[PDB]
Amino acid sequence: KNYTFRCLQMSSFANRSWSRTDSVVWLGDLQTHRWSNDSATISFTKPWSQGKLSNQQWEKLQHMFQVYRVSFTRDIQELVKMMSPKEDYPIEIQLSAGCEMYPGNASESFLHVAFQGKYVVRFWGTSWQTVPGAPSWLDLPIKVLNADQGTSATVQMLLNDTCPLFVRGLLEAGKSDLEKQEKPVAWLSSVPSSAHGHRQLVCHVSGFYPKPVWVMWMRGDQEQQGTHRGDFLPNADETWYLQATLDVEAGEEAGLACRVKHSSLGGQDIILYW
Amino acid sequence: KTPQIQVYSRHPPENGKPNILNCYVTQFHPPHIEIQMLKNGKKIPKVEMSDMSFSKDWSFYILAHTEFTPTETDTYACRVKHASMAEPKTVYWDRDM
Amino acid sequence: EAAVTQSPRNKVAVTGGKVTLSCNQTNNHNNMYWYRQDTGHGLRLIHYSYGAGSTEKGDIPDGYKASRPSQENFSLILELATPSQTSVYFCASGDEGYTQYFGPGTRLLVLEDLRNVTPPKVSLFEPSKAEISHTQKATLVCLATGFYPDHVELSWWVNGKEVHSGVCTDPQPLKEQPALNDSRYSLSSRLRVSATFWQNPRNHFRCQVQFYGLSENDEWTQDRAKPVTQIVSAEAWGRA
Amino acid sequence: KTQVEQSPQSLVVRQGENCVLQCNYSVTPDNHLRWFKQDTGKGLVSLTVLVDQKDKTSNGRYSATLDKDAKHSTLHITATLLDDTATYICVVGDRGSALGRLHFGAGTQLIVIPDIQNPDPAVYQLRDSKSSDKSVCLFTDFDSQTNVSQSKDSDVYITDKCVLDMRSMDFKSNSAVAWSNFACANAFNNSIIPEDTFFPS
Ligand SMILES: CCCCCCCCCCCCCCCCCCCCCCCCCC(=O)N[C@@H](CO[C@H]1O[C@H](CO)[C@H](OCc2ccc(C(F)(F)F)cc2)[C@H](O)[C@H]1O)[C@H](O)[C@H](O)CCCCCCCCCCCCCC
Ligand SMILES: *[C@@H]1O[C@H](CO[C@@H]2O[C@@H](C)[C@@H](O)[C@@H](O)[C@@H]2O)[C@@H](O[C@@H]2O[C@H](CO)[C@@H](O[C@@H]3O[C@H](CO)[C@@H](O)[C@H](O)[C@@H]3O)[C@H](O)[C@H]2NC(C)=O)[C@H](O)[C@H]1NC(C)=O
Ligand SMILES: *[C@@H]1O[C@H](CO)[C@@H](O[C@@H]2O[C@H](CO)[C@@H](O)[C@H](O)[C@H]2NC(C)=O)[C@H](O)[C@H]1NC(C)=O
Ligand SMILES: *[C@@H]1O[C@H](CO)[C@@H](O)[C@H](O)[C@H]1NC(C)=O
Ligand code: NA
Repeated sequence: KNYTFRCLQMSSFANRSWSRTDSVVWLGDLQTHRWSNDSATISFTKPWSQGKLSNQQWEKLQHMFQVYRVSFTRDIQELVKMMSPKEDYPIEIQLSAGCEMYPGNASESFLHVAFQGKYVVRFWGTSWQTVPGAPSWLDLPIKVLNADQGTSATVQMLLNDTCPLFVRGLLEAGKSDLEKQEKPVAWLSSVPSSAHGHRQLVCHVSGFYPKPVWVMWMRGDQEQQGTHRGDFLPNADETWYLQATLDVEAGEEAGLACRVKHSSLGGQDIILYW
Repeated sequence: KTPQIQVYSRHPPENGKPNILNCYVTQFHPPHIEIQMLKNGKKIPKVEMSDMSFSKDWSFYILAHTEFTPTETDTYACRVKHASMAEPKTVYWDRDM
Repeated sequence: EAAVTQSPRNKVAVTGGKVTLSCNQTNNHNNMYWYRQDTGHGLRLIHYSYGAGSTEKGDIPDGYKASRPSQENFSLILELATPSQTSVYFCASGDEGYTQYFGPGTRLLVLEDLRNVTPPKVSLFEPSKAEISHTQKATLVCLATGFYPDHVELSWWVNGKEVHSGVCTDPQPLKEQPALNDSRYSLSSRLRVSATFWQNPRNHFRCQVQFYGLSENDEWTQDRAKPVTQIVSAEAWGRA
Repeated sequence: KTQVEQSPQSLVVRQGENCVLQCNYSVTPDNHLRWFKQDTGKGLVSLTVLVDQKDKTSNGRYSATLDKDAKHSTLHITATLLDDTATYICVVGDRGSALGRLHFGAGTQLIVIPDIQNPDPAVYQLRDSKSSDKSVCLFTDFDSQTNVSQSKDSDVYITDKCVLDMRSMDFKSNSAVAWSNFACANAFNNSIIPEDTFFPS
């Protein structure tokens, strides 16, 4: 029920001149927006990406970002000159802005900034501040960014007002797409493990949504505690892939099944016998 | 960090039937990476890449995928060139794994 | 409060020579800037610095080298001066805020040759008895003549203190020989005071011309006196 | 070509009159806009600074407005005095920090013609302190309507008209000098001078 909205930005600076900035947006585990360096405008990846904003409201908002992207590039370039020769290219900056949605009219907006893959700066209250672990040289950049009263007021409005308003629209507009149910398909296989006389049975599960799923190897009605399931790997069509592995002895795969429960199945659990 | 590669099929693998092959590259920085999907060592043209992103730990990930018909003879792989590694790493698809 | 100083305020140079415009600042401002002003254009940024050691290229950096030896000083160095660098150069400073506190300005003239450079002859003309009787006012007239180039600052001093009230100076010097190319200039200025102030014989009136020309370093091949940056003046007491 | 354009390029107004200076820009973004005042051979005196979307400012006789939507700014000058004779520059800063660059306009040359109350035209002869052989002719105390012209003889030198301001007495008067190597009666021949000009002797 608690959906998290994320606006991920990735900025690469190779030298003084060359730089590119790319962005994506996620509502839960669904991409809502894309914005390539090539493109001058933000691309919708869903039909409901505009949400409950009018066309005029979106244009004002898009232009705001269009200005930011140009200004961000130059600011960073100038901040490097300011610190130099303390820090130098190549540089990779990452932003992770967004707002978690809680039931009622409750939310928590955030704007996290990372420098060379290390979370260093955030926007908190009405100003930029560093976090524990951040170098001390960042203090001058922070001092400069906090001097810009206009940027502060704009970001405050963006986090406090715009983010929760906008996302509340998305959840309504893309309700059916968020609450969609897709059935997993399963199939079995085996490979030799590190051990000499040991097999490793694998239970594949693919094409299910949402992410929550239950997969276990079973002997009759006895849970095999050896079962080790891997990571949730994505599919192209916005569904999930998962495999569960169980280490066994060779010639001891008789009466071993893989049970799979999922919300979309609705009672009728999948069972595949070896 | 050295990039973790994982190859897997969308649908159950059966000889003859068309299918989609996925290649999920994760846990790498900087984000400048060159991903290739191979068929018997040869470069497959027209490979669809997902938009690049990152996780809570600021580590980049990307999903490459392409259509394929898995035969008994043919081998499929995913080759990754990255600054972290010296020689490009190649992970082969195993229908069993 | 946040003041900025530039030196020199006025400079004459020849093509090929070295020119060093300096800019001192005691505000502890990290950031300093260099602009130039040209009639028809706005102020354009040449170089700027974010701190001691740092120097960065502006919009029009070509022909200039910057130098930030300390927080206070920030110098603009013309290694090989050219006529195209004839301009008014402004220096500025500022902290992290957007405000840039500008200096008073620096005029630079880059001549082709220094052969025709000459300081002025200053004459002070006393007011007429006709004027005093008619208007009950006394107009002194100053006259700088036969000087080149036209980089002069004329000022009036009464009892060793500069007067601004009741002063009028010509906006642009007129040429003595308009026909000739490198013509010497002339400049007039006027100081009007009350008759009783002029009639007071304890008031010392003086017109001073600050001529800018050659320096000690500049070589001189001609036989006449070296036309260096100097002051020429004329004086007169009051009389009843 | 430039990102900041001002209008008019120049203008002439009589003392007491008002005048409006324009400033259009294409700078993006536009954090603030500042109006400077540059007297002849002087520095940059700041008049005001505007920051809001629809901002209004004042500084006694000076007042200004700004519309960021239109990217337009005006500078009103109520009751122009002689000292307002200056170049008025328009500046736009694209940030609210030291990261920003300043985009300058070419400026607007204002010329205020002074209001002479009581004219009393005359041409006096002055004498040099050092040697009394030399002299100059001082045409003075004429209203702004009178225009002085260059001499017929090139050997004779005549300056353009210029105004001074005795601030203690609140008094203004035009004046012009003439000299050669020549009498004051013959000095300002090639010039439409008033008929009631006092030539003393
Ligand atoms: C974020 C949540 C949005 C949710 C809703 C929409 C979602 C829809 C999807 C969107 C897709 C795009 C996703 C992209 C996600 C990544 C970006 C997230 C963070 C966005 C930050 C927004 C910043 C916008 C402001 C900006 O452009 N600043 C620009 C431009 O600012 C200028 O122009 C503005 C125009 O708005 C203002 O003028 C208007 C104005 C003047 C005066 C006033 C006032 F109040 F005085 F009267 C008011 C206004 C401002 O006053 C002016 O200075 C400024 O240059 C910023 O410094 C850019 C950089 C900011 C990020 C810094 C991150 C920290 C980096 C630290 C790393 C240091 C390392 C160094 C080696
Ligand atoms: C927007 O909301 C923030 C608070 O919200 C928090 O920060 C956001 C950036 C998001 O991350 C939210 O998820 C998060 O809940 C408001 O910040 C607060 O502003 C007030 C009033 O300006 C601050 O009060 C001041 O406190 C100082 C001492 O610390 C006093 O000296 C001042 O006199 C004054 O009382 C307060 O510090 C600040 N809160 C925090 C936690 O920093 C912000 O005002 C608001 N802005 C708008 C435009 O709505
Ligand atoms: C990323 O985008 C920026 C902004 O669009 C590109 O910068 C422009 O590049 C074009 C041609 O490549 C130039 O004509 C412009 O002068 C640049 N404008 C600005 C504001 O920088 C940049 O080249 C892009 N980078 C990559 C690698 O694609
Ligand atoms: C800047 O970096 C890019 C990308 O690595 C490179 O192609 C380019 O040659 C570099 N340019 C300069 C001037 O160093
Ligand atoms: Na200029």
